[PDB]
Amino acid sequence: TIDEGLYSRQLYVLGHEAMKQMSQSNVLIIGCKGLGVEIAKNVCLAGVKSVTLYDPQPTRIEDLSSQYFLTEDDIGVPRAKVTVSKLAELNQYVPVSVVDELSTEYLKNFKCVVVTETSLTKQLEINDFTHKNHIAYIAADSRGLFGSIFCDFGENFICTDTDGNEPLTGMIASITDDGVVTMLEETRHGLENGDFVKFTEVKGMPGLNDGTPRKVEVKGPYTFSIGSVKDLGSAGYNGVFTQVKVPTKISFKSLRESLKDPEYVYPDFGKMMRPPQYHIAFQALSAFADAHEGSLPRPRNDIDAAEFFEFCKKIASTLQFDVELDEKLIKEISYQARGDLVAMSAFLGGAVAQEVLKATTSKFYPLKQYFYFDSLESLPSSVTISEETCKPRGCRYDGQIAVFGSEFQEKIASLSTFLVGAGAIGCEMLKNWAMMGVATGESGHISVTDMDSIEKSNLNRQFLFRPRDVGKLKSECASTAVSIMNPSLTGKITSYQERVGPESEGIFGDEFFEKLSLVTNALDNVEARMYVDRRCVFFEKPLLESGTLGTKGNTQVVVPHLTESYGSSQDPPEKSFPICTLKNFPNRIEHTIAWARDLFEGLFKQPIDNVNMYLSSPNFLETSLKTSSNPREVLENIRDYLVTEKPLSFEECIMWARLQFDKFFNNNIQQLLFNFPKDSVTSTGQPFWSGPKRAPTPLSFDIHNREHFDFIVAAASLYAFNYGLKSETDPAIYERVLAGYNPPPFAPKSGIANKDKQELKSIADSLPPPSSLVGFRLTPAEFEKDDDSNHHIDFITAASNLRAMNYDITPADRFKTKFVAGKIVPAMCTSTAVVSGLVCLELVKLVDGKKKIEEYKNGFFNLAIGLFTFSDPIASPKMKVNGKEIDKIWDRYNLPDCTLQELIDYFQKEEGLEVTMLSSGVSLLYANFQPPKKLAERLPLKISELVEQITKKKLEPFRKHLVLEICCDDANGEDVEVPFICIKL
Amino acid sequence: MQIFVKTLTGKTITLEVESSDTIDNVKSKIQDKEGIPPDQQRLIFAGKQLEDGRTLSDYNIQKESTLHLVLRLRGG
Amino acid sequence: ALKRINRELADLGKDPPSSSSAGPVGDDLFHWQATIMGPADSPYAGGVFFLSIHFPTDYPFKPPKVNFTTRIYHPNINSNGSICLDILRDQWSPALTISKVLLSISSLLTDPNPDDPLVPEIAHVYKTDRSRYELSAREWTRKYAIG
Ligand SMILES: Nc1ncnc2c1ncn2[C@@H]1O[C@H](COP(=O)(O)OP(=O)(O)OP(=O)(O)O)[C@@H](O)[C@H]1O
Ligand SMILES: [Mg+2]
Ligand SMILES: [Mg+2]
Repeated sequence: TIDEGLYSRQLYVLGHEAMKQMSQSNVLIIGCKGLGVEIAKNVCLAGVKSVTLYDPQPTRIEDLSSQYFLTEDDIGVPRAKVTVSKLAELNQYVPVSVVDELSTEYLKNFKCVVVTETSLTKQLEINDFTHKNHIAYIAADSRGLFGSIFCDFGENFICTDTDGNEPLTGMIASITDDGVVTMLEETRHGLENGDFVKFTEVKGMPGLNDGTPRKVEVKGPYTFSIGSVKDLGSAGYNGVFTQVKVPTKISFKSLRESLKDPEYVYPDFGKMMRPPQYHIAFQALSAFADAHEGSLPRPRNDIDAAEFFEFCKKIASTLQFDVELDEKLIKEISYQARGDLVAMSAFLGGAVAQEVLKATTSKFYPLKQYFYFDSLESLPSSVTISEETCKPRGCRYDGQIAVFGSEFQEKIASLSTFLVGAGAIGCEMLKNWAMMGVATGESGHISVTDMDSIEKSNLNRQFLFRPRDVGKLKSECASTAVSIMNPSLTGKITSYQERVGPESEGIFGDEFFEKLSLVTNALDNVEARMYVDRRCVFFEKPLLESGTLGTKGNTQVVVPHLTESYGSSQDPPEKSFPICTLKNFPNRIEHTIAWARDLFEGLFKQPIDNVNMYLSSPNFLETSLKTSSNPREVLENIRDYLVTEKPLSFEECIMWARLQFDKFFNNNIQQLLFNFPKDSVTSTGQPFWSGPKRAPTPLSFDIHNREHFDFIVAAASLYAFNYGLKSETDPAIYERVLAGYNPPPFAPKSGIANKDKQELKSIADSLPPPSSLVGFRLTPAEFEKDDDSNHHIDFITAASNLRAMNYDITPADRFKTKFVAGKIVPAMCTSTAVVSGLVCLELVKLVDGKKKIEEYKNGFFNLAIGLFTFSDPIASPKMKVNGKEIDKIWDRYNLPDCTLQELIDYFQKEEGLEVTMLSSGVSLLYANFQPPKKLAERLPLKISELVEQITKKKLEPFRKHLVLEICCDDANGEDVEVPFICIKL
Repeated sequence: MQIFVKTLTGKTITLEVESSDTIDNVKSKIQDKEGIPPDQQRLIFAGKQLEDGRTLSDYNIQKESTLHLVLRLRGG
Repeated sequence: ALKRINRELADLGKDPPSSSSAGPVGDDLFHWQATIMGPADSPYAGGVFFLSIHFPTDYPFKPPKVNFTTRIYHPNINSNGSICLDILRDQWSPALTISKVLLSISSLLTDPNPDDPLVPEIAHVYKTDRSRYELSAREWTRKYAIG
């Protein structure tokens, strides 16, 4: 009973069984500061049964540094009491409660217990109980730029899925007598040693199709081994294999046992000696707090640092830790003890919420057991950081000033950022900026642009939007929400509904970009990313890129004159199937879904567009007769949809749907089998319908069958929508109309001058004149996946399953059909939180203006396996031009609006280079091989005039520059690459 | 020398290389074992992204070293 | 994309393709019109076939869209001009030039592949009645590819 209208994107990550188990699990969260509220928000969005909060501590001003559900009117009220009301709105299916006191025996009501802001003695007391009663325990801590997570799911935790990948399947070519399985031509199985597989449709070895998993021994990218199959047969031909994923048993240790001998998860292999240091440091923090009435070391205090280091020495000696303590790092942990950063809170809260989901679902591999993280490279170095600058000022930014200082706060308050996109990452980024205090100064400003509107499925991971906001613009709602979070942002945010691209350069022009400090992308496609990257390269602005997919994510930083841009690297492209496979020889459900989408377009979109264009353009027929690749098809479509097969009622729509069923599932298959009989052989004597080619069989229409009736209903409804008729859903009318249907006879055809043009003319003049039909239009069908009442996904599912039945392919349901046809990207709130945290940790590096390239980190992670990795950005390549060092990316030529001849002469005299090609946009302004007359015509013209003449379009008034690409050769004739030219108009 | 490559999806790959091999040879081996073109491979060792034209000894990659094969994602 | 396209164009200009001639339409670098000459030892001998090439914005990281404009009676070319060529759908790499694609198309014209066809009826005629296929191909190349 999962509401798929809300959990659409999350179900593609977790699944129905996982969410069913989640909806029966109780989560207790101790602590309601930034980390705790982040965890609780992510858990409420995920969809657990309920959440209970325990935090009786009264609110303080500094708590607002990362707690975005607290306002300055809540000072002196317990944090849980003021947080529960705002948490109860995130998800209506998840109640949120508060308990004023905790007893140990009360812990048995919860599936998972999360602990934050709790001393080590209390943690030991809680874990001693949860461990022996088999309750999942998670403890998280966030101290300045340092973080720690600990997980303990019990001694006998059962994990059913350990990586979150789909089971591997493949088509076999042959299985020898010794179990050597070979894949089809140039096909990789992708298995690893120790995997289990099961076989089906294996011919010659009927014993392998029972369904018993077998061990896999990988012998190469194309073959593997399963053992001895001597008894089952001598050799097997064809068939398919599917991977079997087996449960695993993970055994955890209690906190008391694991303090002495911890097991570390390493977020970075560049610093593998640190986690042992942090293990001692956090325990020393707990001891220090216990010795000072629960007070942490004061910011940048040397006396407290010395005492803390003494505690660290004592703890290290007690635990027999044979590790040499790094004094600088440990004292850094001491200095930032009272730090409370929203970026660290977001990062750790996303990770911890994913761990909670793992505990409640028994899916994905959990952290085992200690995860110590630092982002110490984010500490500013361009400002003074001392005890005087880091002391609290009694403001909401105290938790951040305790780390960065007041001067860096002044630097942050005067940022002028530009955020492209307002989705999940955009909402998280806006929240982080509001908490950090970005753009709250006199010279600060925020600009956010997004052309989309809020939908029901977006509420699952875009926590700034509520159900009342459905149908409104994303950017306006996000700006209002963050102005509520931080009132100082009132009037400092401007929201646009513009798409960023070539068509919006009049709004995001030179004046707009010249005032920015940095650009942050929150997009979901590569085209927009490339466009924004090119704009940032031209204007020399820092760019923050981030992306997510399910549980995976990455973040990249582009720094002018230091690193390469976003477009300097290539990603794997989308997979498109061969046209021959889709047209005639499918063997996967994906092929049939692509075919069904093309059928939908060809039945309800293209003919309607042709009919509408015929009734509008006065010279449509003549242009189409020599422009399109098949004017006969256009004429036939117009005739059929205007006169020949225009329905007058819904019964004619039903009859049309029946005829289309016959056309696409019975007659084309008969024609194909007439061309290639099932007994036919190739040119080499092999059978034709073998391997990837499956012999089809025609379908006979049966009204009682569910798929046939579904196809008829959906097709009739869509046809009626095209003609604006009143559709019906009662099966009685369908069964009555289809009963009296006489199929026209069909016989496959064996085949065996200039009058065709005359026939086309006769067809054209037979059409009614456009003047006779004025104000008459046919409504085309525009594909929409998120609506479950337009019959689009219903039609595609029915057509795909019918074609699968033709070729004996296993049909899919509406869920998978919508996933494949809609190109849906799986999305999670936890991954969004993690990427926003990483991006905001890089943002402070950008604000500080760090110059070295080793101080920046690009991040990659997969939360399903608990993998984190970081790497320095790649430096921009250099080159030698005229014996000078030139940056291949960030350098350009600045020239006035001179003539073409003057530009060529300048490049000859100054750079000693001969210009061979000059282009702008998508036009060739100049080439060395053009005829002399054309050149002599184009030489004495200015660059702006030349561009206007060649492109046949005048430059817009807001256009202030031109970008030219130039290819030139040296004196010896060697081609030398040069940077682009920026002509100033 | 034998090294291990871990993918962002959890797969593990074992490569037989030598300290004098260039990054191009390693990328070609990874392409042979996985089909990923060398221009689309992002290899990370000890917080450094490996670049073409250099050798393994430039990164101090010794035996039983672990590299990470990563990629960028388009959602969000 | 512009620099790569111009480099390919200049390379074509330097060494003539002999049996082919591709160039931009007007001044647009992302729209070419190529010409292919029918092989002598083929039914399409003495024929001129026009192809339209559309370079995507992501060239060379996405394949060019190549479509026949002249009608041709081939088992692997349908009535819309679509060409059943692997290097144009999923085997494309950013290391193949337009000259290589033209050579591949000429090789396809010199000998069809009816075992994995795009037009099953022409493939059936080719496999069963070869002489009728030859006559039909000659008739089509005389009717459309000449003039
Ligand atoms: N060129 C663009 N200019 C501005 N905003 C853009 C552009 N392309 C995409 N966006 C916005 O970027 C955001 C992408 O985030 P996200 O993918 O999570 O949202 P969505 O596309 O609405 O949701 P879903 O893909 O899950 O159905 C969306 O708001 C989308 O409107
Ligand atoms: Mg949307
Ligand atoms: Mg999207």
